[PDB]
Amino acid sequence: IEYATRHRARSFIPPEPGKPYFIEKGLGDRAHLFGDLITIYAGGEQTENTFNFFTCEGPKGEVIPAHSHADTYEVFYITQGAVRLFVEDLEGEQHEKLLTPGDFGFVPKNCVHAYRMERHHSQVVGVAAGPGGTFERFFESLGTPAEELGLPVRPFVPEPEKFRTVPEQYDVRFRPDHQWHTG
Amino acid sequence: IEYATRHRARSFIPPEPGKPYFIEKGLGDRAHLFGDLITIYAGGEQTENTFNFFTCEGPKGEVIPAHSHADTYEVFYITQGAVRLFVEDLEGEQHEKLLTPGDFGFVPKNCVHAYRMERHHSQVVGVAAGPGGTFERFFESLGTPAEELGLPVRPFVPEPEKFRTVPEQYDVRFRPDHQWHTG
Ligand SMILES: O=c1c(O)c(-c2ccc(O)c(O)c2)oc2cc(O)cc(O)c12
Ligand SMILES: O=c1c(O)c(-c2ccc(O)c(O)c2)oc2cc(O)cc(O)c12
Ligand code: NI
Ligand code: NI
Repeated sequence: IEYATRHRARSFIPPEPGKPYFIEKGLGDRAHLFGDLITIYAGGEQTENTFNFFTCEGPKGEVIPAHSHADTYEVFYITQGAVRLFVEDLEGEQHEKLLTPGDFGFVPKNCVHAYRMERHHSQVVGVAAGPGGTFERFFESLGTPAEELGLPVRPFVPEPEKFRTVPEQYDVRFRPDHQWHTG
Repeated sequence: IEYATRHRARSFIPPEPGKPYFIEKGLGDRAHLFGDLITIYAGGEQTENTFNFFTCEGPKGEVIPAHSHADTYEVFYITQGAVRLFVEDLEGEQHEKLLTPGDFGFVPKNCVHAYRMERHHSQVVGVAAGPGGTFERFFESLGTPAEELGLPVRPFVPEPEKFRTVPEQYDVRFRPDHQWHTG
């Protein structure tokens, strides 16, 4: 049931748009980025570039790098574990909430955010899209695509140069110095 | 905190875009259609009409009426129970798969589809959008908005005049003529 695409020599996402398809649990296109596994079930080529659908799952760990997107809206829908989401609104106040499976978090464009996984193997459902396309392939770009199944045994830490060549390709703006005012 | 919006007197989706928000499990805008509960956590007003985010849960039931979307792509991502997805491709080849939690189904536009829920209280995470915009307010339109939590105690059966008016507003082609071979 395997295809070959511009993204993977082995994929369960067909290369031709307008094709119905199913993908079993965990078999979307995969990518590592630090301790986490990102799995892509649908990309821009599936939806005339209107949206995507992916999951992000990883071990108990520290708050990911603060960042924003300018033309992209994000969804955080927890399916496993517990994840803490940090958002900063346009005015400037910062809110956090431990999101348990079934809970939902929305981060609008130009809003600074970050998430922390507070249970082992937590999992988040994600959508990331907007006016100027979908940004699913960001993860395998900054990080690495992976043929392995499961969590990375060891974090994939990108060499620092990736943090420049990529942000000007994937609508993402890191804020290496950021604060979080709530604990 | 509850807001008033153009869709609900009481809602956890803010009325104004650019505002980040959290919603607790089950507390999105709710709708009933047949025996199914649809819960909206994000609509077009949140993402500049690019995408939405909703869940669909219901009792073990019959196959929903077969239908198609001219300009809308559908995600089926199963979170509870098990859901059998029926799709017909553009070339007339029908396809059937039982989707268990973590499995993913994709229905591209113009593809005739229908789902059957095969465990009590199965749950599907959906996204329905395309070039034309987002689809979410369809369910409360064909069916009804709902203030209660939990599954409809008894199914909401829309008037046949709703079956005529709604497609003129939402992007749904009902197919009472369609036969599913696969089985
Ligand atoms: O930029 C990032 C981003 O957008 C997401 C993300 C994850 C899950 C979602 O559901 C979502 O909408 C977004 O994760 C990240 C994880 C990192 O380690 C580093 C990042 O830069 C991002
Ligand atoms: O047209 C319909 C539709 O699209 C969906 C749906 C459900 C879950 C999803 O995840 C999704 O993307 C779509 O349900 C329906 C249920 C009905 O009783 C009648 C319908 O006409 C639809
Ligand atoms: Ni982000
Ligand atoms: Ni449909």
